[PDB]
Amino acid sequence: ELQEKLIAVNRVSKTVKGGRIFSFTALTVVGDGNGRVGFGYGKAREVPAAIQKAMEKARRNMINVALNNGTLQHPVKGVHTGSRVFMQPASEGTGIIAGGAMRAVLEVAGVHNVLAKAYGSTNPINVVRATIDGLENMNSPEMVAAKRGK
Amino acid sequence: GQKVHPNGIRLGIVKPWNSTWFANTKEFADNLDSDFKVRQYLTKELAKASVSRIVIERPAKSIRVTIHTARPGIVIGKKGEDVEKLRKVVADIAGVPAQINIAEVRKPELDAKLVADSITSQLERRVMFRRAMKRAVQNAMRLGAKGIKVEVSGRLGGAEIARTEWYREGRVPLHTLRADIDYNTSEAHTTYGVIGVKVWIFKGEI
Amino acid sequence: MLKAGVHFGHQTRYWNPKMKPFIFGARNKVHIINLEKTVPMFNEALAELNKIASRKGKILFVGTKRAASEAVKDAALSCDQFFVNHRWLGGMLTNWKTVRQSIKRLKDLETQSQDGTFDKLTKKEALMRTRELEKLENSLGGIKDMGGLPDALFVIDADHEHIAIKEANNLGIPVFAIVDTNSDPDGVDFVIPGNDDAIRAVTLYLGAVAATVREGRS
RNA sequence: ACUAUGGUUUUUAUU
RNA sequence: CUGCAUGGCUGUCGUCAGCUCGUGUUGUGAAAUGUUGGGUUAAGUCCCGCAACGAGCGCAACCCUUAUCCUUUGUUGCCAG
RNA sequence: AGGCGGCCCCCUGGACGAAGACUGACGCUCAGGUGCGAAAGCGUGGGGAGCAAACAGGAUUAGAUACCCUGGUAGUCCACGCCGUAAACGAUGUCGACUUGGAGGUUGUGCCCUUGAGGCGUGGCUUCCGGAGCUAACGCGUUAAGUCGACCGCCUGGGGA
RNA sequence: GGCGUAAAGCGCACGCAGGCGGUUUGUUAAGUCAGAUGUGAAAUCCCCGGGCUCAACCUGGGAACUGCAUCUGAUACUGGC
Repeated sequence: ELQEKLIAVNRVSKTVKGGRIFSFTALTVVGDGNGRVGFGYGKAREVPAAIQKAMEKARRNMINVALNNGTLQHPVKGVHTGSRVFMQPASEGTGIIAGGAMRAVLEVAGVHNVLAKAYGSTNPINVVRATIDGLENMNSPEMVAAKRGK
Repeated sequence: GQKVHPNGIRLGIVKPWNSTWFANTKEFADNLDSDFKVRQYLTKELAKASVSRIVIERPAKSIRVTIHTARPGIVIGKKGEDVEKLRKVVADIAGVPAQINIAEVRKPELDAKLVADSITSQLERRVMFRRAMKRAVQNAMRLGAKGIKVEVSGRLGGAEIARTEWYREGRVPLHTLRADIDYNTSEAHTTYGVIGVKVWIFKGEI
Repeated sequence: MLKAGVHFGHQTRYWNPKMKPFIFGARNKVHIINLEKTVPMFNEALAELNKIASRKGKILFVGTKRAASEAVKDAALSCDQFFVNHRWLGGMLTNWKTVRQSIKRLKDLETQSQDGTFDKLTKKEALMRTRELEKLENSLGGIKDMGGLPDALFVIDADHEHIAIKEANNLGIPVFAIVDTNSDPDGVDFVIPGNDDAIRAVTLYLGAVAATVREGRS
């Protein structure tokens, strides 16, 4: 029904004077542990504001994961700039497989029986945009009157 | 911002004052020495009468005072038409005979002094304070008001870090002349660190 | 389906060659249209309008061109349907979750000249803010009573409007338009042949569509 | 109708 | 002793017209949009135009003050009739 | 390709279309090879009005080696050799192939009383526009940096090179 | 994995050796694949089990060395004719 998680936090770089700026950036995720996921980035002064702008973005989007035999319905490509992500299905009764930062997204989608490669930037705020380009590139047929599978 | 003071540099317009004292024009400079002699034993009696505001009234070679309290039963009991039990104290600490008056209070939780006392109770005790700040905002904004500032500085750790924070609600014009902003200063030292609490409430113009 | 006039014929080539949706031949430098490939479309353009009118779909009629801007107002006298005959703004539907503040300003200015502060000193100076009403009545005056978004948008020209198309088509609202052999459609969901002469576009078809809206029920 | 300089080190976020 | 600790008060531009907000829009993003653009002013002042719109603080108001003609008073002040 | 125009000339390679026809894969790309010069330079001989590396004269200036301003060599013109080279820069490799349209230029080939004191089809080439797409962005847009192929050459951090 | 630019397209064209090349019906079976024989020890990583207290050491078969040669076939596709 509902799963929530925190992935990353980083202070804004800017030397503004003299001193540095007090703006922070945050990345959070939402899902159901059954087949759905949503994500949010946010920017504000200090972490207790930046994390809430991120949560309020993550609580405004939801995408379905195409599943078969409890794993991905097919291998899929998803790209955003330097994050050139490929996601592929794994074997029965498996979960490691998943580790690193990809575990934090698969933990809210519910499916650790999924293997990924980034082929470039693993930068958390940018790789999260490439994985959802892959979830928009997931096939759900809508073809079974002519083509095989399911 | 942030030094424009609602009960300092902005107090000379549209606001009720807490002290007025009359004297010979040729000895006002001599009677100025008395302005602490009337407070030094009375300031620590105001919370013991639940007082929200005092008005010091001092006729030539005399003293009166008026105090505003929601809980007069703490200091006079029933029924409130004999003030003898307080008059006998005020006249003795002042060294002159006195005639004191007691006034009523409307919306006592819609007050910057009560909000400040409700937040200081957390920081003078080194406990969790943000619960009291959010409770004060959701108390005031649902009792009246159109915006509020509640601000804290020092010992906000996290162990030995200091920091400062507020998180505002509604709108609060601190640079407009005739805005009538209700305010209170709080400052303390626990003998282990300095703390401060700053409060401003906006209700309506003029 | 009822007229809906579609051919004269008249003019030489002003047609799109790419992209020839209705033309099939030429005679005496006049180009002729195929009306048999369009039977599935004539049985749809008003049949689907009746289907949403029978489901209380909120319908917005557009006619800013001076040949139609008054006939669409008599069409609103004979039908309780929404109409626009003045300007459009960028975000008029696609920014409604902010632009509704201008609608709430419009309704506040319709009562502002009855304020006791409006009677003071000079009549000319007292009206300076309430004069902003005549610009909101020109851009949002046609949609202030709708309380939300249209279910469909209806136009009788395929290229006179542009922002009226951008605000509906992007937002998933279907646009309905008629196409003469001097126009090419863009941003339109429902298309059929028609004419560019106001005596056919305005005088016939803008009546024939209101006869489809007055049928609901449900 | 007119000209070349500046070593090295280098401080606010809280009592 | 010391304004390279920690408060408080602080120079000058200058009453200067500027600094900002929420939800949309746009880019890979810092950033941009609006507040830019076109006339006008003392002016982010007001119209025009408009994928951005309406708003907040500053402004303008508000407050003080002056020549003239009135008005209250009528004194040890003033003297037209 | 680098490169090439005072004017007037001869010798000689090359492209392609419509109605069609013949030959019969004869078509593409290349290691090392093959071949030549813009402006200066060198050799070996001429020539000199103007301009002018170098060089001489006075200012300007702290100085002026530069500008100002008076003179001026080589060189610039000409030919046979040597030099064999750069931005030889339109920063783009040679070839084969598939895309969506507007108007003109140029060069072929058809049609319509040309009926207007004019137009429409359609190959080789081309100037401006112009719908998708490509890109870090500026750019490239059917003469693409789109989209797919054949072959060759090159490249692995700054500077040392 | 790249070569308009941040690092790389020869100054350019021609071309010997090399690399690459429309289409159909015959024909060949080199390349490709199929049915088998022979071999890749001891091992590799892995699946299941044994002689000795566990383990080495020794196992006893799987999975496997995807190649190389011979025999018997297939002929779409690529090459030869």
